[PDB]
Amino acid sequence: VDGNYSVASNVMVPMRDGVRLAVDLYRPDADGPVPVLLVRNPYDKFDVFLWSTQSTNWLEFVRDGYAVVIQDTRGLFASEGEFVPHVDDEADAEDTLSWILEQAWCDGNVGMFGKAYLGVTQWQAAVSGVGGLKAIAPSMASADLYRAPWYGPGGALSVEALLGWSALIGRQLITSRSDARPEDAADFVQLAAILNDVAGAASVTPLAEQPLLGRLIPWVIDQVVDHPDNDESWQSISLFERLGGLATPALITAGWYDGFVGESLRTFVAVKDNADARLVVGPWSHSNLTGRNADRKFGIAATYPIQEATTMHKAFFDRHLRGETDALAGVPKVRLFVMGIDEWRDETDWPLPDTAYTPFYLGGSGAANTSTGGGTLSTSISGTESADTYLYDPADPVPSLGGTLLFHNGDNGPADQRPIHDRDDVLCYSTEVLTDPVEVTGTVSARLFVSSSAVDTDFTAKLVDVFPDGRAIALCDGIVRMRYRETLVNPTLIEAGEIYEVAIDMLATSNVFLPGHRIMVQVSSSNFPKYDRNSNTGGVIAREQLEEMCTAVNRIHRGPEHPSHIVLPIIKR
Repeated sequence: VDGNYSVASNVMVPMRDGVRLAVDLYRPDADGPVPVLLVRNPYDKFDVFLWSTQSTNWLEFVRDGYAVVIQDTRGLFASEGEFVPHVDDEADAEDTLSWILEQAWCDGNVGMFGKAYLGVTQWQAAVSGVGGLKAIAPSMASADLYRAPWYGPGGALSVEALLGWSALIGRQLITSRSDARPEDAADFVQLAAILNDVAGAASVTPLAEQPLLGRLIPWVIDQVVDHPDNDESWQSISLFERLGGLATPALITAGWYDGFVGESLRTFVAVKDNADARLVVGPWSHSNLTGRNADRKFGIAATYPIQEATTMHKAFFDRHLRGETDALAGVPKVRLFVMGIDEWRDETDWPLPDTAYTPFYLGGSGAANTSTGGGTLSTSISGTESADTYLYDPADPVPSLGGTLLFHNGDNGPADQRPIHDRDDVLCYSTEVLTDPVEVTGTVSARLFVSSSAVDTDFTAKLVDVFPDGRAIALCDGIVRMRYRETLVNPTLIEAGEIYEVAIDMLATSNVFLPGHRIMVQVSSSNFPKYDRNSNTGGVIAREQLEEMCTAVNRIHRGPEHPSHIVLPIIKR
């Protein structure tokens, strides 16, 4: 009977080391083997409602004749073994694919889908070399775990991401326990207190002392906090350098305010030349896919389009797992939600073909401190040599507000920035009010001439759309930790007072700045707890006490010989 299926629970799958991983089998009521879709899930294979609304109506796949396998990853819930994030998923996925391909009901075609960690596990599957894996669909995910979500291209720790995710893993473990432990009730309450105040949890110094999280999941310290350089421990789990050698079609989703967005987009660039890659980017954050935010509404068309996504995934799997050569007819290569005009729009490529990477130079009379300063942005080089100066005090960092926050207030990506506009350490530069629209769609970076009183510090850059009513809406932002200014791998300190030209990777966006709006950039030296705060000492930041940290006098240089600017991907149509 087409449309009908059965579900077998806790089928145990043996890995190479003898440890057995538990799976659930959703198999169509049909004769002969079928194509198979695999989901590798650390959040309980039984709990399908937890994530499915953020992905696909995948029971449609089963009703249409796909088998679907959902697996507890190693050491979690019904699976045997010990859980350590990332380190076992390459080998475990390879063995799981091998097992599936051996099964009577598998016709030799396997795909995958899923979001975030369930997207990462697909890149880890794809590097295995198993020919039966015909396509993946990693949503809002990453193939380089240092660059997202634990650190980033600027070499700062994503501390709210780390502590928030670790606290949810901890609550998961406690809830899933066989026999409740005497300390379970108190631990569970303490993990909730972290999640109710992530910035406060991130404020304890030394950062590396995590009595609760370090006990429940030692990897928090042993791997992430203790390895601030993009060293061999990170490279061991990175998939990115191997993506270029793959020929695996990938249906890649991203969100402009999602923590993974930079790495999601880079996976598309890395695989598009060697197989059929597809890109969908909506205006979502990791936990807010509704299109509605406190001070910014994108319209109901911006809500994560689960039905259209289900249709697109099925067409994708029909093409690559069923060999239906016309199944993707009419489907665009790239589909972006273009903010400002707040409309979905199809494109032929990412980056967009006719992107004009355009410098907008920092300028202005007087000091650019606060939003009532004199800071300007212009496509012409500034005529007079100037500099803006501020005190960065680690005890008083610029609070994170929107952006790509994950767990600390991670449901308000396009946040109004006015609550921090009067801070003296927030330098503001903006264009005149626009009379014609300016579209900025692509990757975004800044190039700043900076100096510091300290031997290490951070610099941040944030792109903002200023609305006529005064809302200053965050778009994309980035950070550079100065010791990593040239390499994330082999950091060196800087000389106090010397001027450096540094790049700040500000991820990506798609926004039409409409007439009556302004383009604005904020520059500072902190963005906390989105990123941990630089101690301004050159020390091992995560091991320092707040008392041991220093303030830094930091300076942006701007003018003819120091043409600090933001590089905007200008689209003109």
